[PDB]
Amino acid sequence: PDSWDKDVYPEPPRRTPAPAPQTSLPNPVTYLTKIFDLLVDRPVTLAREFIEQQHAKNRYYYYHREFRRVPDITECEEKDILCMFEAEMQWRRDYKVDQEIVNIIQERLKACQQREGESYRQNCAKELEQFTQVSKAFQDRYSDLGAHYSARKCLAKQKQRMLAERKAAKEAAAA
Amino acid sequence: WIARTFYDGPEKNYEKTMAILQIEAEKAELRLKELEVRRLMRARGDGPWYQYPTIDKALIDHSPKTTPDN
Ligand SMILES: CCCCCCCCCCCCCCCCC[C@@H](O)O[C@H](CO[C@H](O)CCCCCCCCCCCCCCC)COP(=O)(O)OCC[N+](C)(C)C
Repeated sequence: PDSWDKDVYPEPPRRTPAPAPQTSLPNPVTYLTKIFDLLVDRPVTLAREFIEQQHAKNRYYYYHREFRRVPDITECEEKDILCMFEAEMQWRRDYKVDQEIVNIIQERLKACQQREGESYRQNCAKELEQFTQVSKAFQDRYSDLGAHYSARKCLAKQKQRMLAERKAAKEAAAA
Repeated sequence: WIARTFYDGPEKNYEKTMAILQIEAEKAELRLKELEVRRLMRARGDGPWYQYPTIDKALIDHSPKTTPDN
């Protein structure tokens, strides 16, 4: 259905076998699903048609809010509170967007595991690597800030990691 | 409907917070400055504050005093 994007939530082509009855004995599943269609699917569809046409008589819209970019905490003077406030709010919005990205990848992983059946260990390695990469990045960004986290603490953690990386690289080059 | 009748937009709270933060930051820096100024005036005595009285020189009598050497 058009309600969601097929790229953000991909699905395989969903190949389905065809019924190949080896006997002439009547199965109960087809007859029972036919009476289910007749007794449930048809009135539900009629009610939905009525509701959808009532909705179509009254069509109105809502919009996704757009937020522009503001200078971040790295461009803010040591005590300038206005830019610090703007940067903190921007950082919090980015933090929530990152949480939602991790959620999307986790949903992909769960759907793959359920879909692949007994072959999930081999056929869901791509989603496992995607989640590994995204989880590593998210943990690097936000893992140990604790309650009372802030953009300044995140920047300090990144700076500490960058000093460690630069020292290691200089050691490796000079080793 | 609830948003339209009971609440306002985000810009209102955002900019009110900005104004409040400005007021509080200036108050904090003024408090630090005033403490330092008070310390300097009490130590050095050259300011308008902590001015302790000394004898008024208009009380001194400048006249011959029955003895030449004051
Ligand atoms: C199907 C319905 C689903 C929704 C149900 C809604 C239920 C409504 C009742 C619950 C209300 C929750 C409390 C809200 C209190 C604060 C609301 C307040 O902010 O609104 C003020 C108005 O207050 C309301 O008049 C209060 C209504 C109180 C009554 C609630 C319903 C129950 C009343 C029961 C009375 C019974 C009396 C005895 C009868 C026999 C005006 O706000 P204002 O600062 O301008 O806002 C500026 C932004 N503007 C300009 C966009 C608005």
